[PDB]
Amino acid sequence: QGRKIFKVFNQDFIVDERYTVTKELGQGAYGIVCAAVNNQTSEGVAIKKVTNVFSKKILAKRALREIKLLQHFRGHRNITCLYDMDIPRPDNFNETYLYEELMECDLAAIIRSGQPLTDAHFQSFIYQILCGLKYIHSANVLHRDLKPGNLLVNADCELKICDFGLARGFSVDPEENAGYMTEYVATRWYRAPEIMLSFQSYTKAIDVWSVGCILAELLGGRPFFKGRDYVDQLNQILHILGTPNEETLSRIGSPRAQEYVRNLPFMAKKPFPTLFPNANPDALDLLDRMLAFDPSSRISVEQALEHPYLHIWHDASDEPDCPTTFNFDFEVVEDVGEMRKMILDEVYRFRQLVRTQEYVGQMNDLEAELAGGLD
Ligand SMILES: CNC(=O)[C@H](Cc1c[nH]c2ccccc12)NC(=O)c1ccc2cncc(-c3cc(OC(F)(F)F)ccc3OC)c2n1
Repeated sequence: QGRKIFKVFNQDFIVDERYTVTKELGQGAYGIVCAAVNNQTSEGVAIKKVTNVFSKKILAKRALREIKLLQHFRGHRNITCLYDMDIPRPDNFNETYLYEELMECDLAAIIRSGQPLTDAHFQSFIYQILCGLKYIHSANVLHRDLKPGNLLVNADCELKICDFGLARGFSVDPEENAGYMTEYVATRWYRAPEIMLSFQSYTKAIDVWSVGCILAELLGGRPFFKGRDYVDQLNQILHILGTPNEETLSRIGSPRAQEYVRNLPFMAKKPFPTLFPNANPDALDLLDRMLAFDPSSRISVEQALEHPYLHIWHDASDEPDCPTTFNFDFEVVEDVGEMRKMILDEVYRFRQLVRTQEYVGQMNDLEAELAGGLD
């Protein structure tokens, strides 16, 4: 066997025998998560039981998407690192276990706690997000659902992005970009306006917008655009950013939406200094650029990393790109039996994988020559 069975969330939770489940962390539409310790090494881990994987084609597609994306993005300081995967009952398996780097809080909880945060905390959080996002984007992946809840934080206030279940491909080739699959809808409060407005310009700017909403939420201590539905969300965005210009207006590819926006009364932009009069002016300038209504005017991740607000943190030599782009060919598979086969392949291949000039060099070279000279 080699495994232990725990009872959590009123169901079986079957883990590697090296681990002891310590604590229930949460449950969502896709499974349940517990914290655990490696009893030998005392290392902590989050164990995620992805549940009912083959109950719906959509659940199996999401599981396979998360499994592959998590592997692609291991080894970044600001991204939750996948350590292991396991399928304890492979005969008729309807679940997969992912073993991920454990994190004590999330940014939504920290903001909820009301604990005091300094402008330096805000800078650190935004910087870390953008570093992780630069890595993800450099692989031509859009996270697509960034929000305080998926930004995990430990006691050192170190921050890591999690949850690739809704991520989406991106391509500069319009035909390819339009074919990338989007099974689930992202979180309304944080979703970029060009999406509900059918700009058809699905771009990396959609994530930058979410980062802006997060910065705004840090500055005010509460969600910035808190729409109860999409009409309400639109009205709240426009009430802050104001009537867009004719060019932006004409990019609204949805006729009811364009009609609605065009007929609204004039609305002046509400300047962010009036809304956050105690904030650092550099924070509000970067906020203004991240919450540009029109994606074409929105700051890019790399420009944001170079913004004066983050100049203390910015070290381009310390902001790596991902070595390769991620391949989304799998998402054309529509047969669940084949998705099962592919998930087994992913898990077994990953399991074997994880179980496998400078001054000194110049002087070592010179030393070897000086010893092996004459004679
Ligand atoms: C908002 N988005 C998510 O929270 C997804 C949800 C998700 C994506 N795929 C899944 C498959 C099965 C079950 C859940 C998921 N969490 C993760 O990606 C994930 C990654 C590394 C983690 C490392 N340490 C802790 C957690 C954690 C889990 C919790 O439990 C919950 F249930 F996740 F809330 C609650 C708080 C936590 O940290 C403070 C972690 N969480």
